[PDB]
Amino acid sequence: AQKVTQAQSSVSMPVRKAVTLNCLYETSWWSYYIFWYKQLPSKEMIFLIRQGSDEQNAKSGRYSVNFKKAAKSVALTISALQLEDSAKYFCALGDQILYWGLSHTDKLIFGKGTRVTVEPNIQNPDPAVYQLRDSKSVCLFTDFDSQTNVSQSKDSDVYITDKCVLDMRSMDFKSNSAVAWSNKSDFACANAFNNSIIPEDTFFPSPE
Amino acid sequence: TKSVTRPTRSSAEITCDLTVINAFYIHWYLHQEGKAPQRLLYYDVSNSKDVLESGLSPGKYYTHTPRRWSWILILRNLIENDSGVYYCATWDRNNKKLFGSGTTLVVTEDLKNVFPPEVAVFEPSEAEISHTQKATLVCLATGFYPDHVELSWWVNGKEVHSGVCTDPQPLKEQPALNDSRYALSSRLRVSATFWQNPRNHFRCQVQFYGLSENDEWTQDRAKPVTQIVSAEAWGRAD
Repeated sequence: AQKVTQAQSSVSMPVRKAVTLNCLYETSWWSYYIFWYKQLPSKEMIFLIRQGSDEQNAKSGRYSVNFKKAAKSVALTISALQLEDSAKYFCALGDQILYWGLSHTDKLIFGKGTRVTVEPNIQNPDPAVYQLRDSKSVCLFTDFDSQTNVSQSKDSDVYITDKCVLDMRSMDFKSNSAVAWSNKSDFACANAFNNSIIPEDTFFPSPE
Repeated sequence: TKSVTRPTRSSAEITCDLTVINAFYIHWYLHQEGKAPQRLLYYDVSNSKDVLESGLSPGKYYTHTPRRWSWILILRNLIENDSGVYYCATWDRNNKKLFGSGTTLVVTEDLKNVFPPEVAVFEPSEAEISHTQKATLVCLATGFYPDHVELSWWVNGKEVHSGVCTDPQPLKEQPALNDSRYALSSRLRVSATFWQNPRNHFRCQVQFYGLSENDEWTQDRAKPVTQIVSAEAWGRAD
């Protein structure tokens, strides 16, 4: 039986902190290989590191794999966790058929994948909800701590996005932002975010 | 990364952009959302033939080789379950399997389900301009299907990748419907003094992938082809 299983739900870990991705396999072959791949939001599949069955624990760059042969468990760990490290990660198994060794006709056995979204630690939180005017409108939630969850809208008429990390390479200033809008004429920017848990210090502009 | 939209019961072509040093066997993988990637087949370059996984119908997948280094996978009798990201892959001397780019396929029963995005650019709030001293500008495209979209910010005739952020994946205007249109939002943040300069030009550009010239459209409205849709704004004097 040849199989690979990744049980992990999407994991969120802050920058500069370590995260571990669990992958366990079942294989009948005496010698084999384990691969880890990184799938970017652009759907680009990138190789990371390879763990040999009889090889020692593989560590290359910022990637490290903890290999337990008896437990049949490989665990990828990203130590630095940059913002560009946000991707869905996959665990693959080299699958033999011929008994004499691996062939170029052989394939990878993929796990379900585990998505990783890193949280930038916000230096100076300034939570507020601003109302933007269109060219012819939208409420905006920005400058909030990354420890804050964004719950999606309860009303089907109103739409709420998730947090988005903006980075100005000049000012070296990073910010989280969310966007909420509705087709309702009288809908207001005070009520919109009610379902989400938000800081009590959240600022609102004087309406006009 | 390429986007292809095709109706059911038709054919589709998937191009492999992978650069292969030693060409022996070209593997084809399919990745569907919420599922594990799996190899559908591989091509034997020397013998020029297709080796299909068990359970697959012969003739469904065909890889054409127009040039020496060129490989294209052709699909027959498209169904909505053929939708997904298609990769081409090959082993290398390093004992690594390289996957060239990728292409997302979307198969729909009714070609009437494809809609171009309606883009709108929203001027920054004067409150944030005063309070934060930085002005945040928001562009959002709505009512577009399929998911394939590329949003780009253009300032003064030049593209700016800095100070901009876009949602990883679009929303669903109608969560109840599977073929429902998508909504996407993006953000651009600049200094207040830069925003308050009326000479500065801000344009939100959205690339959409629609029907082609070969696709037949008998409908009354405008043909939802591959289209560029932009919304622009100018700086405020204040």
